Parts: sequence; C-alpha cells; structure tokens
Amino acid sequence: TLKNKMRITLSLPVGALINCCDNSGGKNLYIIAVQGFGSCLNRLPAASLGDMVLATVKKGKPDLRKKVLNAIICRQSKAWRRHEGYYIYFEDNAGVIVNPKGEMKGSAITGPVARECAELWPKLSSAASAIV
Amino acid sequence: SHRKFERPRHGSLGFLPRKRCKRLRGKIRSFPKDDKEKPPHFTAFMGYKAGMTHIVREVDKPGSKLHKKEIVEACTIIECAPMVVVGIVGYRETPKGLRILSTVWANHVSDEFRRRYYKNWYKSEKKAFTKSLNVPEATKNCLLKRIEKYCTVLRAICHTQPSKTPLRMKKAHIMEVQINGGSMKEKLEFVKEMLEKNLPVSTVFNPNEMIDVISVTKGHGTKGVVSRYGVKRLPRKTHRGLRKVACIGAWHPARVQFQIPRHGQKGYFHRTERNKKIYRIGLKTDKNSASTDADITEKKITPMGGFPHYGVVNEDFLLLKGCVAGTKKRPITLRKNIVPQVSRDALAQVSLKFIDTSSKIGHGRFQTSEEKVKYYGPLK
Amino acid sequence: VRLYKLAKRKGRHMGIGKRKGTKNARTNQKTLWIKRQRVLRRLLKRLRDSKKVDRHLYHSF
Amino acid sequence: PVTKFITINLSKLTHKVCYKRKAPRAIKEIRSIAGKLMHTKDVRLDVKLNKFIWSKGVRNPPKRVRVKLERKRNEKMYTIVEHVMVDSYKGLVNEC
Amino acid sequence: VKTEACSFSEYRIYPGRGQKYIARDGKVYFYLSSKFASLALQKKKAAKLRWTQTWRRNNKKT
RNA sequence: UUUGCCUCAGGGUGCUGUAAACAUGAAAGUAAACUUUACGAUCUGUUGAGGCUUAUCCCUAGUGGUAAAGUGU
RNA sequence: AAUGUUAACUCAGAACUGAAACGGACAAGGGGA
Repeated sequence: TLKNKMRITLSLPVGALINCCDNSGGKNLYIIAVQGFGSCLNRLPAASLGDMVLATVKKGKPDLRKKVLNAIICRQSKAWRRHEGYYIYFEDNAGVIVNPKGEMKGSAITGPVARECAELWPKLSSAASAIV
Repeated sequence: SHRKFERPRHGSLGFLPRKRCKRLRGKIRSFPKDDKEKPPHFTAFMGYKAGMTHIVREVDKPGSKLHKKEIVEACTIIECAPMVVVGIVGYRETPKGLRILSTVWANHVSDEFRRRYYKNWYKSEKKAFTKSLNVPEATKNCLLKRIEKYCTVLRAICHTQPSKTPLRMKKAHIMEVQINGGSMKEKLEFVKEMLEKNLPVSTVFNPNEMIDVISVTKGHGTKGVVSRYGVKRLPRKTHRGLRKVACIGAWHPARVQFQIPRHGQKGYFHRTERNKKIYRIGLKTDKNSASTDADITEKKITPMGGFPHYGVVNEDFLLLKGCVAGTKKRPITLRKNIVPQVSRDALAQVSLKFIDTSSKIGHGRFQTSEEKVKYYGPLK
Repeated sequence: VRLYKLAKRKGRHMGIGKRKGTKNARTNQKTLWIKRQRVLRRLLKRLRDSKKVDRHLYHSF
Repeated sequence: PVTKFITINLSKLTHKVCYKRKAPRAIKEIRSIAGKLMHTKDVRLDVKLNKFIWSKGVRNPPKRVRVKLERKRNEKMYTIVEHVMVDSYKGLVNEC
Repeated sequence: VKTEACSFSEYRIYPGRGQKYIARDGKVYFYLSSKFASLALQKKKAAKLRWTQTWRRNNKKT
C-alpha cells in the first residue's frame, strides 16, 4: 500500500504491439497510452513495468476486442536499472489484462511476471504465477 | 498570434553568454559565510580529478523500499597532491566591494610556484621573487597589526605542485582559499602557524558534510543549434538544410532577440555542482583506508592498467558523492557548502561496503594485478 | 578456374546456388531435342543398314 | 653524416588521412621528418623508398621503416633518406 | 566478501556493473556485461567458444 | 624547450581473438601398386598463443635528437 | 552378344566440416484486399 515505486528504464512507445501471455483470451496488446505521462511537446508516451498501459486487443477473443483496457506490462525488452548494480531485460514483450483498480483479470500468466505490481496492487501478489 | 502548443524553451538563460572561458582553473565567486560563534578553521580546498566512481552501500532512510537491502551508489574520490601555502591576503569591506589591504609571501618560495609568473621560463633569468623575500619582521608585525585592526576577510594563497602529477605542465596553479571562523582577536593567533607548510586535506575535511565542485567543462568548438540548445530537427524535406532554427523571431521587435538559440561555441564553460556531500576521509600511503573490515582483501587508492589520458595516481584520497565536470588532466576546485542543513540526509552518517579496484578503462576482466596473475599462473 | 572446373567435375559446387540463369539459358532445350533426335535417328538408320529391324517395326519405333 | 638508430611509424602519421592520400601523406611526412631531424632544407628521397611505400597500395602504406640516416656536405648540406630492413622490431632500442 | 559465480563463464559478479538477461522460460541467467550475455544471446556454444574456461574444461587443458 | 620534450624501444593494460611450422596424424572420404603409396573446408600438442595497440592509452635519468635566435619594448 | 580410341553439364543421395551462416561483391519484382 506504499508507492515507493523505484526507478524505471523507458521503452515501448505508443503504437507497439506486444504479447499477452495469460489465460485472459487475448493474444497481442496494442499500446495506445500509458498513465502518469504528463505534457511534453513531441514525446510519445511509453510503457513502464510498474505503470498501467491503455491498450487494445488485435488478436484474441471477441469479448475483449474492439475496446480499450488496462494492461500491466510485465516483460520488457530493454534493460531497466536497479540498485542491485545490474539491469533486467527480457525477450518477450508482454502485458497482462487488469481492471483499473489494479487487480489482474486473468488467472495465470505463462512467462515471468513483474513483482512491483504485486505490492502496488495486493491482488497480483497472490496470483503471481512464476516470478523471475 | 499565440502558439497553439506552448512548450518550455530550449536551454537556460542563466548560463549566458555561452562563450569560451577566459581561464583554465575554476574560480570561486562566493565562499561560505562566517559566524562569530563558530571556531576559526579552514574554508575550502583544491586538488585534481582522481575518480568519479561507484560504491556499494545500504540506505538508512526510514520507509525506503531498498533500505536494508544492499544498493549501489555514485560518489567520487579526490586527488590531493598537497598544496603549498605560500601567501596571506587581507581584504576589508568598502562600499565598492572588498579591497585588498595587502598580501605577504612566505620567506621561502618554491620554484614551481614562481614558474607560473612566466611565459618563457626556460629563457628567463628566474628573477621573480628574488629580493622580495628578504624583508625584516618589523614590517610584517606592523602590517599584521594593521590587518587585525582593519581587515575582515582573510585568504591564503596556496599553489599546487604538478611535479607529483604526471602532467606535462610544470607551472603551478595558484589560488586563494578563505579562512572562516571567529573574531579578529582569536583569528590573528589562529593564522600564525601554517604559513609555510603544505596542506593535508584531512586537516579539516570531515565525514558527513556538504561540498561543491568548481571546474571548466570540456570543449567542442563551434556547434549547431541542435547540439548547443537541443532544438528540434527540421523535416527532411527542408530546402536549405534541416539543422537550424526555423524562425529566429517575429516581425516585431525588428531585431533578433538574445534568447534565440544560435550556432557558436559549446563547452569550455564555467560550471559549479552543488549539494555534494563528503562522506569519508583517507590517505595515500596507507593500505586499507578505502576498503572495509568486511571486504578483507588487499588494495589501496591504486588503480589498474593506468588511467586513460591521466597516467597513474600516487596521492591522497577521500570520499564524496557525485561525478565531476571537465576532462582528464583538468584542474578541479573543491569548496565547502554555503549553508549547512539539518535534513535527514544533511545529517546522515554514512559508511561504505566494497571499493572498486578494477580496470576502469572500458570492459576489463581483472580487478587486481594479483588476481590476474593468480587466476592463470603457469603460462607462456 | 582450371582447377575449379576440375572441382566442379569432382562435384562440390553442384549446389543449386551457382545458377544465375534458367534451364534453357544454360543449355538450349531445343538444341538438346535436336541432338537427341539426331543421335536416336543415326541408330534408327543403322538398324536399317544392318536390317536388324524390319520396316514395319521400324516406322513404329 | 651522423650515426643514429631510430625508426619511423607511418601509422601514427597517416592515421587521420583518407585512403586517397595515405601514400603521398606518408611521403610528405618522411620528407618533413628527415629535414627537421637533420637540420637541412634539401632532402631528396629515393626511388627505392618510393617503391617500398607505394608497393603495399595507396590504402595502406607500410606501417614502420627504420631510420639510420646520413647527410651529405655537397644550401650546401643535403640529405638522402635510407632505411633498415629487419624481421622483428621489438627489442631494438634507439641509440647512436 | 561474497560474490556469486557467472552462468556462461566462471567469474565472480561485482555489483555496480551488470545487467540481467532472461529468456522466455523464466530461468535465471546471470552474466557480467553485454558481451557476457550476448555470447549466449547469439545462440553459440560455450564448448566451441575458445577463449572461455568452459572450452578448457571441454578440451581437458587444465 | 635538457630532473624536461619529440622519437624509439622494454614492457603494461587491451582489442580482436588461437596467430608463422611440424605431421609413418586424424583429416568426411577420394585413387595406385603388390600391407604400403598421391589430396582432404579443421583441429589437435608447442597455441588462452600472433597482428595491431596513440596518432588525443599508461610507465621507463633507457637510450638517438633537442636545432638559427629573428622581432618589439 | 561382348571387349578397345576419343568430345558434355544436368541430376541425385552418404559425409562431416565452417563462428548455424552463405544468388557471399556486382547484378536484382515488395506484396495483398
């Protein structure tokens, strides 16, 4: 319930399509916006692991298609720095469908998941499938 | 008419004009103030560019998300070839600024310091400071009595010794360092002892205090607007090139404003970095100052593989947070902070965990020569 | 390339990736048909020379 | 004439110039170094010397050629450049 | 001090320098810098990789 | 501008990375004589060793050179 | 029924090998509704 949310490395601008890797029924997300982004002239909003991202579904169940939803981007392809003296980065670009309050709408995520959202929203800690 | 999308301007007007600095050393506009209650001691220092490196630590800030967990930080270690104190200068306040009452030199002076007063030393008769160091002490006593009666700001001419450093330069850099503290009556006796000897940094520099760094940034010659102020590149379709500001002002006023970014010199500017807290005190000859009792390996301030464009370091070291400006072999100036604070990190006591020894040039593999030799052993 | 011709007869560069022309570009298929017709027709004439085959099966074959 | 043992490193002299003028830059640097070191203005190269640094090509002249140079009395002073060829350069210090 | 061992190579890890590469399967893969990760990233074999101690272990040249 | 400096070299940290040869060695398997005899992308042991490494890398009272002093006050 | 002289470039499968990469340069269609 604390928002000590730690530095993040910036990547995945608006207009990127990424994998879903969950049983929500979606296949690929399409980033349309991220929250917490302020006002810069030509800056494209881009995703952070601990930030919700407004996204659409391009392939998947018609139930969750044709509309905007919130997704937690879990696995990045850019090295994010940490006080541990060592960045972290992945190959799959992935995000999990969540409700605006924060909790995950799916049941399990196939690949590794981000631990920061587990304590940002307490209902993701219980459902964390296989954290790196 | 108005802009449809208002956005912040480019660059800061507070660093104008973006022109080449007149000198190489870092001048000081302002020294930290003085108080009657506080005791008379030193007020600044100087040295060179030893390193702006990392160190591993552990935060003690309550409620921090890292806190107990080990962290990595960024601090600096200073190069201090001891400065020789050679001169004393008195200043008195007047409605026209603080004016020099007089300066007094040490009865014996170094050759490196005197070499600075020349442009062709190899061809001169080295006659500077020859017959000016044979004055009676009655004049000195009278003038220091005058200093006590009239002067209110006391500064010490100190000069570095580049012979210790691997620099090609043989002239000594000369500056003046303020002395801050109590009243004149105590100050007179407190400034009667150190008038000739060289300067050890650990004399006043203490852990858990804030300092500032003064230097001259690197140089790049003339550069375009896109580099000097980071203006937006024009679209590729632009006729007479794209690396320029499109509109340099409206029709009226019928002149180019001074706020318009233009091409010119970037770099070789005067820079001061504030809020740089000092953390630890060490030496040059000793063998375990940088390392800790939890590290139990062998190493001193010594680097590995040489320093790229800096040679080797054979002088003192301390610890202080941050990174520095300038280039290699560039003189750096160290000031104390102006107004000390009582905030949590302002009074925070600190302690390190591990100290780097590695090949600071790029991606190396061995932190120490002993490790490199041992890990292979029998070879060609 | 004399040694290379020996090596291509040896059979290393027989890969399908040194061919910058079509089948008919390397060798003329019409000329191949002409050559085949000539070589089988010489035999067909020699069969009549030796009378090994009769004309009734000769026009057939 | 005077007996001296040095070499010349054309790598550090043609490091900055483009391929099109690497060999002529090497020639010019050799001439300049010979004249400057031997305190004379009339330095005449040799056809063999031109051959040696043009043979490897314009893109890459030979990196290093050893100099043990002799003058000639006949304004009056003039020099002709010469070279020493050896397999390995490591271990061969400069001297008289 | 305690420093863990490298995954691809056998060198100790010094905090303040490294990064982390993880594949799809989520297994931890710890290295030291971009080369120490990219040698594995370019789908090459440490047995063939001559200039690492893994090749020495494979070719019994201790 | 002679406890310097330029050049060169002894190295050093390095970079690619394994370098110049040997093979009654293997060398996919090939062909010529009455078991041996003519090639064969590579490695194996010398080879975690060469080539390059300041021109804007580091150290060396290591040695070669370091020159005409022309102008103004 | 068979054994001797003398001129092709088209296919095919077993190898291992090379930094798992190759019409190696030059030369050359982006497709679809």
